Amino acid sequence: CCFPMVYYMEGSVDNLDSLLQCGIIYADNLVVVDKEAEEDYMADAKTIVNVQTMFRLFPSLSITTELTHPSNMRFMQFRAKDSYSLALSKLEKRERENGSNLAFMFRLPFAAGRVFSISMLDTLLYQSFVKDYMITITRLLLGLDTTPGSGYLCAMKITEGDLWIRTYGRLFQKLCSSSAEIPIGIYRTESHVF
Amino acid sequence: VTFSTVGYGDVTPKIWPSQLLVVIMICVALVVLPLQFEELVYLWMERQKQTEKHVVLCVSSLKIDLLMDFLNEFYAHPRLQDYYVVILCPTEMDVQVRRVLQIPLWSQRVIYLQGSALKDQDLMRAKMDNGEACFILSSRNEVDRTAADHQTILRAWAVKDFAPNCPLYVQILKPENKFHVKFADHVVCEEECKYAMLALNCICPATSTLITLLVHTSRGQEGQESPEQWQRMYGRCSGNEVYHIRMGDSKFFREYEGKSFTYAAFHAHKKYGVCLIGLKREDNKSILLNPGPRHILAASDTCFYINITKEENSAFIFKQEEKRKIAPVLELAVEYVKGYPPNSPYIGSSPTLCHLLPV
Amino acid sequence: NLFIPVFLNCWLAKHALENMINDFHRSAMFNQVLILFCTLLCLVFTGTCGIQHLERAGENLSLLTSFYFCIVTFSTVGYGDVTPKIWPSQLLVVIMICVALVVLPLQFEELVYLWMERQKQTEKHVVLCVSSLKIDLLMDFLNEFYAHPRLQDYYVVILCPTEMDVQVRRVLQIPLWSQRVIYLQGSALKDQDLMRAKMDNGEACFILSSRNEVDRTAADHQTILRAWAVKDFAPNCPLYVQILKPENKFHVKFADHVVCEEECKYAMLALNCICPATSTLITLLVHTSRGQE
Amino acid sequence: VTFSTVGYGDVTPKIWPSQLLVVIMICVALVVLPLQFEELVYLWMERQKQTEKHVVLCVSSLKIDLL
Ligand SMILES: [K+]
Ligand SMILES: [K+]
Repeated sequence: CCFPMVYYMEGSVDNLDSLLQCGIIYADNLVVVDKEAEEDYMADAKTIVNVQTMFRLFPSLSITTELTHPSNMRFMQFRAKDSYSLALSKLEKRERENGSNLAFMFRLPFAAGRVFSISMLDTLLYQSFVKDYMITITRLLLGLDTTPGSGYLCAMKITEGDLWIRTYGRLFQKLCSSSAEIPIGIYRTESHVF
Repeated sequence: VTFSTVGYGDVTPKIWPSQLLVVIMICVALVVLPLQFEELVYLWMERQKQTEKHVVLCVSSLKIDLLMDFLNEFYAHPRLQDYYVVILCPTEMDVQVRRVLQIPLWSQRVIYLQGSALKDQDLMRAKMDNGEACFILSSRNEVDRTAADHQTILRAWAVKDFAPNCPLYVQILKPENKFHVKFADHVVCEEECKYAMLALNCICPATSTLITLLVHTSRGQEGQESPEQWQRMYGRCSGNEVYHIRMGDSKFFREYEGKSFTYAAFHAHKKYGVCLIGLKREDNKSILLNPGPRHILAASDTCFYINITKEENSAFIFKQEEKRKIAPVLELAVEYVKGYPPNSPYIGSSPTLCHLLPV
Repeated sequence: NLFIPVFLNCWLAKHALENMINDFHRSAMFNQVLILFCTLLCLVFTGTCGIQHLERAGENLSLLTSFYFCIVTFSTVGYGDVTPKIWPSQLLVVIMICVALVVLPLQFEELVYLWMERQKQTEKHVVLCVSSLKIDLLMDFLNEFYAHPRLQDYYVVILCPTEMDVQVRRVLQIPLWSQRVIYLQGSALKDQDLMRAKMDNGEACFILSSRNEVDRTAADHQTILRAWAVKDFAPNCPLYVQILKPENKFHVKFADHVVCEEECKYAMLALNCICPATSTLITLLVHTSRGQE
Repeated sequence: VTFSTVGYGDVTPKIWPSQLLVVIMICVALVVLPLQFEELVYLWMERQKQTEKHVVLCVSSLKIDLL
């Protein structure tokens, strides 16, 4: 009740009437955390299809979802008549052939942040047997634990006024000389007309 | 040679009483031995219903996707290759789980025990008192997550009661139940991390993807044969992980003793491509992400950096360094109120200073 | 020039082979079978050397003769043309028989354990993906599919997560359908189960909704997922999807052939009200028959 | 009497190539027949799952009290 502009409403992602009442025409993000089988991978069947319906009704809307199984991440935004996304299946099979644990990695929705799986937290716990700091680092980045004097994860847009900084190293130099911020990485976007 | 049915015949009964004795003894053998055999079969039927440095994995139901995730991550490390895994699960072994265990790679490494952490006998069979670590993982398929969290709290208590000096790695579903297993060495609350990452994705796009790749052990070899330039870079950069090293022992950062944190971070990246993201002073136990320019580095600090390879495991690039053998960063440095949310919903909720409504 | 039983050293070579099997294959039960042959070889080879050397004092058996003597012994044939003629040779046969009867069964039980836990083609096939396969659905497909002479060289792979039905099992045991129908327990959503089905080589894939399921939206979601999984794995495989609810029909529009059950059911029922027995007319037309009834 | 393991011995191979042939013939017998036996076991396992004037009793579930 103390937070500004936090509202609630009754409905679901499968009810288009409720979604239009929420303001989905004016929504930057639509986060779906909906929870709903004997065959294991079918547990996400309702969430995948419901999200797919909105992907077709609102193609420009940004939908972020959580899936039980990383194998189901290929079904986030499914273009069956798309040779590129169908070729990604061959790439992921090759990576699975070489024994890579990150085979879902090259799926477009995961790479764009549209999907993540909760099985990753399992890997975080197993990693903690070797990296006792890993849980603490993750929560510090997520802001889950707040230590006085510890930084927070943010993002900066590189607009056309900042292209005179040609490379990522020069951006590291400029940030560390003015605001003392440390770049973790880049979120890159390319033109990929489908 | 008679009861083995070989019957060489070099020595034979040459008189009728001896021949008859062989006949009756053969008949006695064929009517007495089978009765022993059937009793043995009866015992065998009902009977059907290692090394050092092992790890116990306590679950309520083990499915293939959970097992392989553990197996891929656990054995991705060369240090943990001599380790074997005990699975303590009350349920009967899954058919899909059985097939993977039959694989010769996992046949000798994985033992499946049907039992409960709440029975000390099943903890003795798991050798929990000698286990290097115990992993208590909540079941997320269960429709009642409060009930599942209660079972993992009980399992964590049972393991702590039986084997106090065994590091507990607990996976908790609901944040309200997280302070009951605070004693555990490492606790992961699923609901906290899930919703904080989903919220960060709304602020910083693909934060969940960034975190996912970092917490996954990889060598950065994915998509290296890809014709696409973005796939080669993306698969390469996914090999980054977070490592810690004492600064004095660190060839990355030892030259920056007495320099500011941001100075070392920029220059170690410019020189080696490593991202100094945080440090832990020797005085405190708290890890600080980007302490800032006023922070002055010291040899006793533990440096946390992002890099493709561990510094010790990067002994090649230092030898590869020997194969070769903008303002500058300085060495030395209605309106809303700002306050804490009054009613914390649960215990353990870290207080974050937030934009708050005046009323 | 002293006698040393080097032949017993062959047993240790078998042990050195057992620890080999733990690390590299060169086939899970094949290794134990190979081990069983090894201990059989050691059993025979010890028998030949023991009998040949112990008979060196009496009757002076050759190695070839003792090998034949040993083989007919452990096979319990016992011809008796060659027998141990001295007590230490007779005793060695006794202990070798006893050793055989106490070593071989242990290998047999390890074989039995592996066999128990193990218990739990041509070209131009088609895959049939269902959630539960019943005899009515299977025979309808089999009657229609093999009513054509062109598709007689085809075999059918059934990819079904459920365990094979008892009624379905009996029909598959029939020699007509034994060689034509393979039943695979697996999911279209697991690429491994799609590799076992050879979907990348299948002539066609039939994804059929489950109408017995009380939740038809859930069933339609599963078939949409199955159709996507097959399209993702094998893009150049014609999909034949059976959809229950019309609202879910545009999610599988990419499929080559889609049948919506609710549309056709209610349009035919409505036409029966306009044109009597339109459902009967359509039914006979879509059934392959020679008009001999 | 050989393949039945009786081995009377009244007629036995008296030269080496026959003794070898009997040895190899026993070996092929012990490696070919079990494969047929195993196939017989599989068929038997999957197989496991009168007069005049009879009467049929059709029920949905038969219990001992009704029978
Ligand atoms: K790495
Ligand atoms: K990584």
